[PDB]
Amino acid sequence: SVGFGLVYNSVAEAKKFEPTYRLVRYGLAEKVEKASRQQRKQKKNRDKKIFGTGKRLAKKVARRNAD
Amino acid sequence: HGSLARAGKVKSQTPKVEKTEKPKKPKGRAYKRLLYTRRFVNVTLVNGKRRMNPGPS
Amino acid sequence: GKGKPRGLNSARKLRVHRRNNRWAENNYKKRLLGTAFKSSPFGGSSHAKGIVLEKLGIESKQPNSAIRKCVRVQLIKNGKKVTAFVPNDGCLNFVDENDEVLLAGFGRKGKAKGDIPGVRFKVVKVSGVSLLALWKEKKEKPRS
Amino acid sequence: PRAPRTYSKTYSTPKRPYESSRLDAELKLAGEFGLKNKKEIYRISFQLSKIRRAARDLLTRDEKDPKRLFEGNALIRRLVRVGVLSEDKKKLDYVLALKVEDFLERRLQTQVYKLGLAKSVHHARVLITQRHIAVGKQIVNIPSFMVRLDSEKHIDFAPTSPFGGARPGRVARRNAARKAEASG
RNA sequence: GGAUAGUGGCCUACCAUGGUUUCAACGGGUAACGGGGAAUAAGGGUUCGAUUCCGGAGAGGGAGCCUGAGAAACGGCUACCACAUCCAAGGAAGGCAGCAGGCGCGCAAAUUACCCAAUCCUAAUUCAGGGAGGUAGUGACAAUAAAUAACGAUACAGGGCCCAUUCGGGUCUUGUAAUUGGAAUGAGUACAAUGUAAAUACCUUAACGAGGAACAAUUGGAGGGCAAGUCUGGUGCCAGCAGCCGCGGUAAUUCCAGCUCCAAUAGCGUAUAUUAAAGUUGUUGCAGUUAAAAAGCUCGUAGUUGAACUUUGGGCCCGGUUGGCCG
Repeated sequence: SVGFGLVYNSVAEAKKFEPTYRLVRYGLAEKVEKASRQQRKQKKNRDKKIFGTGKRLAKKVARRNAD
Repeated sequence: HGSLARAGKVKSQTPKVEKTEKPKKPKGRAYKRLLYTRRFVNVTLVNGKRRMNPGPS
Repeated sequence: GKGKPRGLNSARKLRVHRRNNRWAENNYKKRLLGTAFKSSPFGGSSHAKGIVLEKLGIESKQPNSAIRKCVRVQLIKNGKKVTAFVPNDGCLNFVDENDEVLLAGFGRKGKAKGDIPGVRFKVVKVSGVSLLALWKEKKEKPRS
Repeated sequence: PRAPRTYSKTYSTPKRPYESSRLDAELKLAGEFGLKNKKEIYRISFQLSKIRRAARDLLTRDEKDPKRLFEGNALIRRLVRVGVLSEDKKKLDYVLALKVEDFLERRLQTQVYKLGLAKSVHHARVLITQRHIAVGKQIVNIPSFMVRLDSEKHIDFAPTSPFGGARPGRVARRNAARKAEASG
């Protein structure tokens, strides 16, 4: 079997030059938990649908629900 | 003339028969070897025209 | 001699004459006129679906004695009534009426095949099942 | 978007489909070289016709034509390398007049059949398809391989191969246990 | 002169009557986006090219426009025209000819999967974003290699050559005639190792998978072209076959059932279009007395074509080229 096998100078340089997929496959980093792309884009759409933080929106929702 | 019927008369009235029992014959490579052995190296029937599937007589 | 012009500057004459006389070819004329798009029941298509209407017991031409049990079919895209042959045995009994048939040509680019007049198409399916698989009982006609 | 992947056909079928002479010639060639289908003979005929077309389009020009030296030399070298041309006949008229028998005589299946490790070309192709041949340091499962003349000397049992040792065999021990069970 | 970033009937005013055309203008058709290309394999050619690349164009139909360097932009607006949820009968918001998916048309095709891992682009610029892209499912439009297994024993009928005491034997398997056992293999077991994003896709495994009513191969045909049945049973102008000729008035080598088969053979049959066949479009290269075709005859313009003749041929000198004063 022949494959791309390579070495770095040190572990810190390895971490600074390798992306997280290689890091998690080599145990150099922890597998961070990410949401599905559809849901992340859905929330990217929702926070664009609403303008700003939405505190005034929550206040208005409470005012309307009080009716 | 008014014959929109009687379709498949022979299909109806011939007896339904199944093939006689026989083990599956060789297929493919073994089949072509049997063809070679019965066609080239067989001197059995080269009488006048070297028949291929001579009917019984 | 030999008719046609031979001059080095006669190319336009040769080309125009070839066009005029190429018009005399049967398939060239049909292909450029688009008779398959304006006059053909199939509209230049390889196949067409159909709804069978009734049965015809048109007899066979001489020297022969038989009927060829065709079906009258209304097309779906063209709205045209055609007479299509159903090849196999009992196929009339299988497409008695109102079934969903699939129709193709007959093998002679729009001519009657044998001793059957006025039929130029034949069926290759009935509502999803093939006529010969139906004939060999590998599959069964869907009543639903 | 993507660049298309180029494919090509390897066999051109004969125009006249059914003639006794050609049909019997190809059948006898396939049977006596231990082939299963006509795809092999059709593909090699297609290649041979391609080579003959190249040779004709080559010899249609005069000697010492610059493209002629290049292409004729490369074709001749490829032919002697594959082994169709004998070691001392580089004339290129025989390159035009090659034989499909000349091509298939070198075929690896017939090579192992001549070497006799299978006692029969049927068993020979069975071995090739079963991978009990390490052509070099790697095992080849194709009867059509156009060898490079070192595998001929290097033919042996692979380290992960039966009939050679270092392994008893799962079937061998299964039958040994079965014999033990039959005895007791 | 205006307008444009610019020239210009691009548009306005004035002036003259010009511009194209039988060398096909103008018009109609285009089941017409163009090219690089694909299919023939004598040459010449014929047909298509929506579509992996380039140049256009459009975002439902035209029209208008802001912003922006760059849009007449549509996942930007302004209206009209047909599509198009609710009403809390005030009114609001749009064009999937981007990706999956639905309905129609259907002859014409893919599941409402996953991610920026491998290619680029966008930005204030390493990092952030991308149904652009890449990775799976279905899928026989297509192309490669190549599974549906093969062994070895006479269960006697002379090939290299013999014993030379007429099949008495042949040491080999052929020159099979219905008894046939392995040392071994593949798809899939992927607990694991290669491998990407966590699984699958090539290579291995301590362990399973063949002794074949298991893992069992289809399509067209046996009259011809185009080899493959006077082999059987059934029907007997009737069911059919039959791409074309043809088959059957109780005996069908063609119809229905089987066996043998012949061809391709995980391939094959069928329908339409197209190429060669087609020297049945003929430039190469066809025919016109009787087979289709020489206009009834002549004139004649465009077109095509059109006699011969104008420096010919002798001299000298060399770089260098092919058996060739020479091995």
